[PDB]
Amino acid sequence: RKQVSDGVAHIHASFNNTIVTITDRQGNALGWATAGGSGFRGSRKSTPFAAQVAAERCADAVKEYGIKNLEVMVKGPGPGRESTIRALNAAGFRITNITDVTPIPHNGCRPPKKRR
Amino acid sequence: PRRRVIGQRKILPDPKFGSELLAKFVNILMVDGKKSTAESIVYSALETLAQRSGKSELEAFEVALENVRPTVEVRPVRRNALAMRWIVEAARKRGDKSMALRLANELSDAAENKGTAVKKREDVHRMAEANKAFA
RNA sequence: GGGUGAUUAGCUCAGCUGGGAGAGCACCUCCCUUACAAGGAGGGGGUCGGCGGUUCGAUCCCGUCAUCACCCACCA
RNA sequence: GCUUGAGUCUCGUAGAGGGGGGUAGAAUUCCAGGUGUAGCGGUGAAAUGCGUAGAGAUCUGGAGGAAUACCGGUGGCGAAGGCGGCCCCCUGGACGAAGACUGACGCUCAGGUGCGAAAGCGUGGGGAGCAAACAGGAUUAGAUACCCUGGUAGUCCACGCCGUAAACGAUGUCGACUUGGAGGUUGUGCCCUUGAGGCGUGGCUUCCGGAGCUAACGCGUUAAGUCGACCGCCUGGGGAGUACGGCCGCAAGGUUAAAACUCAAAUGAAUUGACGGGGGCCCGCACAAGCGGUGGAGCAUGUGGUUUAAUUCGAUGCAACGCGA
Ligand SMILES: [Mg+2]
Ligand SMILES: [Mg+2]
Ligand SMILES: [Mg+2]
Ligand SMILES: [Mg+2]
Ligand SMILES: [Mg+2]
Ligand SMILES: [Mg+2]
Ligand SMILES: [Mg+2]
Ligand SMILES: [Mg+2]
Ligand SMILES: [Mg+2]
Ligand SMILES: [Mg+2]
Repeated sequence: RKQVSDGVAHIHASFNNTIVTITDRQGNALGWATAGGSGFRGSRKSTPFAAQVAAERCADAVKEYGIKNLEVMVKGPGPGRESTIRALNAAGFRITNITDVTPIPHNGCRPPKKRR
Repeated sequence: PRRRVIGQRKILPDPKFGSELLAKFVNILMVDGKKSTAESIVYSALETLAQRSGKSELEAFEVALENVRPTVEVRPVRRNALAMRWIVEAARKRGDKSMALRLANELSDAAENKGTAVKKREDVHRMAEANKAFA
């Protein structure tokens, strides 16, 4: 309910999965969906079509909460940066702003020396 | 063809109904070069199905081709070639007596189109609209 | 011999108001998987633990048996 | 005695040069919440792990540790190791500007002394990340490894210790001499700065290259050309930078440094091929799409093998097996 009439979409696209979470500007959330949360566990869950169909399920089940326009917040590289707002304007609802809020430490904590 | 394009050297159409598609079909159902014992079974099965459908002749299998047409694996030439191949190799498995009648029962179940032809179609057609990632 | 949940596909099991019982894990057979992974496809051995009681309708609730399994068990 | 080699003064300039002290911001993790529900994360694919006790995500408030994006660049400083947020205190160097000042004071330097990355060691802290040893899950035939999940010593600081490397430019130090080209940095004498610019002279660095030199690759005013001084070092591979003795030390180990024994090669560069689970470009029924077959049934032929008196001999991956017939 509550007729919020404005929203915030956090997205986090990893190298193997994408998550989408819906909230207000104030941080309390409504609903969320993952690329894992549409089936196909494993390799195929990191795909942009999976990301947009996860957005299809994500816009579902938050429908009755009264949302028209929203802002976009983007974390992590991959396919989720590019195949989510296509599903969102397939839903048609207008985008206020798109923000890349990918966390960048200024070469702070030491990463692994991985990938041999 | 690492190098060349097709020219698709053509053939002669059907004698009676004049369909180049039916000529390609009797080329399909042909084994060891027998158009005559192909076409006797073909025209006998088609003249059974015309009575058993109560409709025209060419639309009676235009329906039976469109409803067994898949999407991908794709180009329409391979679509309407694999469709006829599917009907033949579907009727090959049936436990009936003769080839024309097992083809007729296959086309009947492809008329009330939950037949073994669309059963064979809807595995690759099931991968379609379920694995739409690859490009 | 006392209480209650409980006995249901091969398994633990789960879905309930007197209305259309199963998603997942296991067994054997193909296109694809270069091959074993993955995928869909269609392959199933409910007599829902038994008897009777029901209402214009039973896994559905009740009476008992049987039977895996939880609590405490006297003083004299 | 002289002043050109080194040195001083005055003005300056650039700079992650060094030691100490403090501070700021993004982020990882942890603590406590609020929202919100069935997953998060992981790989080539899976699994261990966290999650209905509510994870991941998500907004806030806090704690603590470490390193400072972008500027950043064959850009600068230092003799070498090396040094990056900002500010403050102390401090060493390089270069430029014309003068003034002493008068060969200089070069090199075994032994000597000092510095010296990372790992480690003793003592006291701190411990957020990352991570040797370890445990589990994976792969595998096997996996004491590559991958994942964690995670102790360690990486930080204070003081001390061993003083090692592909510590490289595999090129010791100083001074001078013989053509060029294009950059980057930092100075100063000048230009109507009357145009971000361009003109000379200095310092340093990076690249292409002439003669020369070298066995070739290549070096190429910063030489591996031409000289001069001084020092360290090599004498075939292997034993071996091992032992024995000494010196050093908490040990780990370092430094100096042999002999017997064995071989006639070991190596540097370069050429021509071959190969590459090296790249680019192609070609073929090589593969994909088809269609019909074999291997499974009975028989013909042939090989291997066995036994027999002999089962004549030859051919053996394709490219021998209805072959010499
Ligand atoms: Mg200074
Ligand atoms: Mg150290
Ligand atoms: Mg310690
Ligand atoms: Mg690791
Ligand atoms: Mg050494
Ligand atoms: Mg050169
Ligand atoms: Mg020389
Ligand atoms: Mg030794
Ligand atoms: Mg060589
Ligand atoms: Mg093929």
